[PDB]
Amino acid sequence: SMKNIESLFDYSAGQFEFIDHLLTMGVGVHFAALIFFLVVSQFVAPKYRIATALSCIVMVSAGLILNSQAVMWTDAYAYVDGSYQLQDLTFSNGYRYVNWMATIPCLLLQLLIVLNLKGKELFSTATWLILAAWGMIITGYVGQLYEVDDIAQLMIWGAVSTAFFVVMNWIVGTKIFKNRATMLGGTDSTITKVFWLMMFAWTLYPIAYLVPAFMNNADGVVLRQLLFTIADISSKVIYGLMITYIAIQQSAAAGYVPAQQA
Ligand SMILES: *C/C=C(C)/C=C/C=C(C)/C=C/C1=C(C)CCCC1(C)C
Ligand SMILES: CCCCCCCC/C=C\CCCCCCCC(=O)O
Ligand SMILES: CCCCCCCC/C=C\CCCCCCCC(=O)O
Ligand SMILES: [Cl-]
Repeated sequence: SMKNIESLFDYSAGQFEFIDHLLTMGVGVHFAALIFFLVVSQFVAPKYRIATALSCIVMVSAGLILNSQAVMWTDAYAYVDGSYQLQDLTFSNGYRYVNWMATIPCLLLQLLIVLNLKGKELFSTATWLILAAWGMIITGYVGQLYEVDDIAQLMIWGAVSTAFFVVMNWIVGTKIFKNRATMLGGTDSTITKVFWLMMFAWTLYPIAYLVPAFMNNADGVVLRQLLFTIADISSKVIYGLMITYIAIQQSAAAGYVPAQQA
C-alpha cells in the first residue's frame, strides 16, 4: 500500500491522466476481447473448448483488476496546487500480484490443453507449473513490499522468484518441444511461436518489478504502468488470440464442422 514507490511522488497532470488512460484503456481492450473469445467458442470442438473459456475468465479477471486500479488511482490523488498529490492510502500494485495467482494458471492450463495433453500428464504437469508459478508470485509479492524500504531484499526475493520462473519455463518448453508433433493443421509451427511470445511478454514483468531500483521517480511510475500494459496485452490478449487460432485449426483438422466453416 504505502510501501510502493507510487506513494512517494506528486504527479503532473500529464503523468496522472496518462496512467489513468492506460488502465481504462486496458479495461476496454480486455472486455472487448472477451466478446470475441465468447462468440468464437461455438466454432471450437468440445476437445479444446475449455481453452477459450479460460481466455474469457482471464479477460474478466484482468479487466476487473485494471478497472479497480483505475478507480483506486483516481481516489488516491487530488489535483492540488498544480499537481496530483496523495490523498489516501488506496493504490498499490499488490493487487496485480494477487491477480496473477489466478490468471497465470489459466494461461498455462489452456496451453497444455491445445498441446493435447490429457489425464495423468495433464494433471501432473498442471500441478508442478501452478506450484512453480505460485512460488514465483509469492516471492515476487514479498519482494515488492520492500521496493521502497529495502532494495537489497527486493533483489534477493527477485532472485528466488526468478528460480521458479526459469524452472517454470523449462517445463513449459519441454512439453512443447516433445508434443508439438501431435498437433494438427500445422499448429506444430504456431505453438513454437506462442512459446517465444510467452518468453518475451512475461519477461517484461520482472523488468517492471525492477523499475524502483533504476528509475526511482515519477516517470518510473509511468514507465512501469506502460510496461505492465504492454505485458498484459501480449500475454493475455494476443496470447489467447493465438491459443484460439490453434484451437480452431486443430478442431477443423479433427473433423469439427463449425470449425471447418470458420
Ligand atoms: C497476465 C500476467 C502475467 C502473465 C504475469 C506474469 C508474471 C511474471 C512472469 C512475474 C515474474 C517475476 C519474476 C520472474 C521475478 C521478479 C518478480 C516477478 C513476479 C515480477
Ligand atoms: C495446486 C492445485 C492444483 C493445480 C492443478 C490443476 C490441475 C488441472 C486439472 C484439469 C483442468 C481442466 C481440465 C480440462 C481438460 C479437458 C478434458 C475434458 O473436457 O474432459
Ligand atoms: C512451505 C515450506 C517452505 C517453502 C519454501 C519457499 C521458498 C522460499 C525460498 C527462499 C526465500 C528466502 C528469502 C529470505 C529473505 C531475506 C530477507 C530477510 O532478512 O528477511
Ligand atoms: Cl492479471
